[PDB]
Amino acid sequence: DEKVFTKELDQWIEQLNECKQLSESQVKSLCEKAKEILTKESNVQEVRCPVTVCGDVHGQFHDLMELFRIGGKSPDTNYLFMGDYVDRGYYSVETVTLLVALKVRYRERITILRGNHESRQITQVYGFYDECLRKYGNANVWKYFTDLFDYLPLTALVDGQIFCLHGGLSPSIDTLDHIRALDRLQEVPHEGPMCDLLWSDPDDRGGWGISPRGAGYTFGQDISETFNHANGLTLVSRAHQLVMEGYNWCHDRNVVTIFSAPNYCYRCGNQAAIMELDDTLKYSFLQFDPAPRRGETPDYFL
Amino acid sequence: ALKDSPTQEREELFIQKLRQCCVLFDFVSDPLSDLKFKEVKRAGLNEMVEYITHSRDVVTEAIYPEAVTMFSVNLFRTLPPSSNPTGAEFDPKEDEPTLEAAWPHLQLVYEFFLRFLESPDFQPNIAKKYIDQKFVLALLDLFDSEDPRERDFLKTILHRIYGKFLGLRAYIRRQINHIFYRFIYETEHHNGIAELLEILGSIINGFALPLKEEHKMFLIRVLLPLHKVKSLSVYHPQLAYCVVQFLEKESSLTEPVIVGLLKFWPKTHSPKEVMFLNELEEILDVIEPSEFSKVMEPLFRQLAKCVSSPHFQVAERALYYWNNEYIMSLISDNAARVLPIMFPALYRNSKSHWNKTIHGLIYNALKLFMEMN
Amino acid sequence: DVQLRLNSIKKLSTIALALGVERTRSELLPFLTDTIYDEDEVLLALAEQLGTFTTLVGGPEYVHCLLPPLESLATVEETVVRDKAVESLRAISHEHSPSDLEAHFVPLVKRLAGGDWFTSRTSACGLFSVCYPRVSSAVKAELRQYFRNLCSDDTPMVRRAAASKLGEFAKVLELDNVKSEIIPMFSNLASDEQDSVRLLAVEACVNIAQLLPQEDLEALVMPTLRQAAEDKSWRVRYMVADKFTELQKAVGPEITKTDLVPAFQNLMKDCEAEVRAAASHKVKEFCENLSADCRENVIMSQILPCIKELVSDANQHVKSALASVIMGLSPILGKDNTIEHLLPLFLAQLKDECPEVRLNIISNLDCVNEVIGIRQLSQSLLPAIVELAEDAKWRVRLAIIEYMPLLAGQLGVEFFDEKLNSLCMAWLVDHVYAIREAATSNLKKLVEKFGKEWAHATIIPKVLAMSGDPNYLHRMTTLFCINVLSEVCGQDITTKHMLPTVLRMAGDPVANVRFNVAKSLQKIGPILDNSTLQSEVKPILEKLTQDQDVDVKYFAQEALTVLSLA
Ligand SMILES: [Mn+2]
Ligand SMILES: [Mn+2]
Repeated sequence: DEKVFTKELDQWIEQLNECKQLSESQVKSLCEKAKEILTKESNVQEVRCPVTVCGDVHGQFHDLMELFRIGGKSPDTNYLFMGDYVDRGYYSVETVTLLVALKVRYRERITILRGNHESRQITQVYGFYDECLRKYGNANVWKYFTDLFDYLPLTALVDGQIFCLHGGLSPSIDTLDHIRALDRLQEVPHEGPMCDLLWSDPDDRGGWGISPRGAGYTFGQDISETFNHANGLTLVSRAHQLVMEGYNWCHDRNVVTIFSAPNYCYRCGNQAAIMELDDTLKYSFLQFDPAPRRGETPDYFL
Repeated sequence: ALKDSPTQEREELFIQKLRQCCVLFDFVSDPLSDLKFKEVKRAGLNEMVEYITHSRDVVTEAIYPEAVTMFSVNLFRTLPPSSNPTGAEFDPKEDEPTLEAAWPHLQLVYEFFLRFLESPDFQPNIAKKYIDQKFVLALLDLFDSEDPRERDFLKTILHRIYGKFLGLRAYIRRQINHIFYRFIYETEHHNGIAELLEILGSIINGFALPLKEEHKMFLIRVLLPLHKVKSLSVYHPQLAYCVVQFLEKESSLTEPVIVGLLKFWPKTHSPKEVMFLNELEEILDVIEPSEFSKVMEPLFRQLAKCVSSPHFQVAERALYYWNNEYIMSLISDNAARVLPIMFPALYRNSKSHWNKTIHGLIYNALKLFMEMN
Repeated sequence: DVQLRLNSIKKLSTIALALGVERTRSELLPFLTDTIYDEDEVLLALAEQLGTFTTLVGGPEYVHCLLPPLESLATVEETVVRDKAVESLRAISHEHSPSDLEAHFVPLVKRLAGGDWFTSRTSACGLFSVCYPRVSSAVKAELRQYFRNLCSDDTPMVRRAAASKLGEFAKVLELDNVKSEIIPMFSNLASDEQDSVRLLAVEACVNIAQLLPQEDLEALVMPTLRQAAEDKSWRVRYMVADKFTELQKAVGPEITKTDLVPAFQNLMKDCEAEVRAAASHKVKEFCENLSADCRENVIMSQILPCIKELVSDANQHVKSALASVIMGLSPILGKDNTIEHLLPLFLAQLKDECPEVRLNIISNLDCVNEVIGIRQLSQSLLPAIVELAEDAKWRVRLAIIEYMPLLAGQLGVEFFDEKLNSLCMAWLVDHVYAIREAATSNLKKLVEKFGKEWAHATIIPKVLAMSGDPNYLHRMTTLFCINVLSEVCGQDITTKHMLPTVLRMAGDPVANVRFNVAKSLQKIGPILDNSTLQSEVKPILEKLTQDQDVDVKYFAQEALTVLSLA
């Protein structure tokens, strides 16, 4: 909110747009400011009608630019992400830094949720701790980012008609008040409502089922319909599931899975999509292909 | 068919069959072309395989050259460009294998060659003038093929060739050493490292007790540098087995092996660090008490950092060393100078960890250390 | 400690500078030579540091004292430090005097080439060229003998190094010895059992043919070049195809017509997709660099029938490579040949199913525009471009938009207003923001090319009617268009036609459009008259400063500050 601080934040955003990382002290200051900003949102986030919804990015920074080119620049176009910024990518640090900087700089225009991969255990199992070690020489920036990930809001609510979340519903959750009652200022547990909100998936089995991934549950069309009718919702936007077309409609068009990382892991070769909500809350899907690539040390060296 | 034919032109019918199947067909451009010609040649190859494993006294001096020539024309080729993309952002363990299109024929050729090598009447003295250093080099060149079944068949064939041919042993070892040198220092991309290491381990199992300088230098400068490659997770079990095999063959190499492992310790690869810890424990279960006292200082200096690392997987892997009774018992034998190296590391992370299982393991290890002395 | 030792080795330069010139030779250098043997990190840092010690050691007359440690440091197994040590040795060898070169450096390379392990031999393989042309006749001859020994060595790794450095070594040897010593070893390397050495011999073939007279090229290099082109290794064939242009430039204009044209035809007609793509990459340059007396005839008789088949190749990379240069030979063939033969190929590649192929084939449309008449272009390729202007791939649409201003300027206003204005206006309401901004930039180029009156009469109402779009993306699109057009439309048009729209739309419900209005007013502010700025612009800005959003308030305050309405 202060003049020179905002100018420095704009400089940081411009530098990040060139796929350039920030210094450790800069990351520390940005993480502290982001923690102060995010400490004052509830578990559910109120988002206005005109906003663009994007799914998992997973550290593909050039792909995120391509997404920005497709959907408009960050300040001009309202955006809403539902997690999974750092894993399975070669620029996870840059991706999370850019997204968090946008959240700090444009808090009324950028709304970033919490995905299952923004947790200490998963980010240690997969390649973000190693990525941070390679890019910084120590494990301080990783600690800052993991601590910041705790304060991220679990879900978001746009115009009180659309429910935005990463994983899906839980057997122990049935009402937005119950979602509000949860405590999110902690590492995600191995089980419970908070873990279930970020790890669940939809299927065509009906009722609550065991998740093959190892955490969360699987909810059916009946569960989605009763949740929608109880909470007065017409659409539940979700992520965390890979889809070839980029977007997928399930459970009689009650939930939608949006994936914004085409050519997943640079191996899948899929397409992506984003959800644009206009003034009258009419959804539109834009599909885009991965950005073209131009410009084509021992592990014990330290 | 051979079985219905009379017995006095058998060799000629067999040689005609080996002259057949030497023609190469196309499976990539057209997969439904010359179906009859493919089926008859496949039937001929299967007939050869069934015959050479059942009939006796049927291998003559005139069959070896036709066999090696047919194998050469059918298999000795230049490998196609790799379909898997190469780069720093691609995980070496995620490369989907590219199956060979001509497998329905290559598998039969491999099976025929394996049975011919394993035939009871196979004569190495006669066969050595056809299978030569050029044949061995051509066979070793095919180990980079992306087909796992082709790699397995090549591994079995190479093992049989080494076992039966005494004069090609040094040449085979030198060629494998050259391939490993190239993979380590120039290319860092090879699909047959695991099979080559399996062959080399089976080779190690038969080394003489007075270990030779050649084998010692091979261990010091080939197996040890193999730990520094980015794709170490693909072939780590085989490399660990080879290192343990050398350790059990000669216990005087434990200090060089451990000091090399600590030298190549990864610092930006948590799975590689976990594999290093696993291999270090495997080496340590067979270390001698006298030799342990000579490398324990650097060993525990590295183990302190392994215990103190924020990564939970490596922390628990380092903490699991306490469940092994040998390491703990020999720690007590060197407690006077083991205590101050490791005590600060265990004490400083008593409660400073994001994981509670790590807290429990650290408390258990600390209580075990306290009860020691 | 590893890090402290690394920092100390990096500051070894400062330490030696503080040390005296003679004592840094008496104590420091022997200490590095004897005591230090440590991790690869510090060894590599020492190798880097030792590369600039020429002036610090006492000048060129005593640089030979850096040979002992550099020799021990060039045999290290790791490649990253061995290479640094070898470049250090090359750099040091330049300052060596001819008198002591044969007394300290030649013995050093002699010892390194006779090393037991392959690392020392590989390191020594790269030191021949930097010390060859400055030594005496006998020392040269023995250097040639040891280079031949290295080339005929048992280990394929040092054989690879020799094949790599053969051309650089031959660049400094006299013609008679090149004809008699370099050629046989190059031929032997070209027939090695390893394709990884055969391809390097192929690469060195270009440099070997560079310095030879044309008379004996056919009898010395050419059979080797042919046997390399017809090699059984796709890698060797690919390297030949890649270096085909350099081979043609080296060989000389004559032998090319005799032999390279069939070689090029065979390479492009190869069962390997990678080799086909590599050969197609040079399909323009090879035709361009042909002999002038029969360039057109040779191309028309040999290359065009081949690229007619390549056009419809199954693989996509070869098609993209061919399309990237297919118009490269249109001026060479001429107008009649282009319209007769290349135009169907251009249409087929424009209608191709590969987005990369379409992008590449479109990207060079000006080259064919400068050859054939604009009437012919509009008669033939205009239906293709208007059909592709609505392509599913926004990259192709962006390329067409970028090409559009030149095509419109060549076609004329009467043609444009009748058959392209609809497309240009429809580009502004596209679903892709990049396409929308490209359309705005193309619209600015169009107004620059066509004048202010044409815009005011044709396109200003078209972009002004867009401000009523219910989608706020398209609403901001009007602001972007006004921003783009204000600097060209002139003050009168700007203050009479697009001030009212911005002023009225300043009260949009959406905060995004609300602050974009402030940004547009800030940008187009200088173009406006001062009376308008104080009388109609200030009240709306001060109204916007009282808005509830923080971003809107900030942008309004910034606009007030820069525009000097505070
Ligand atoms: Mn997820
Ligand atoms: Mn995900």
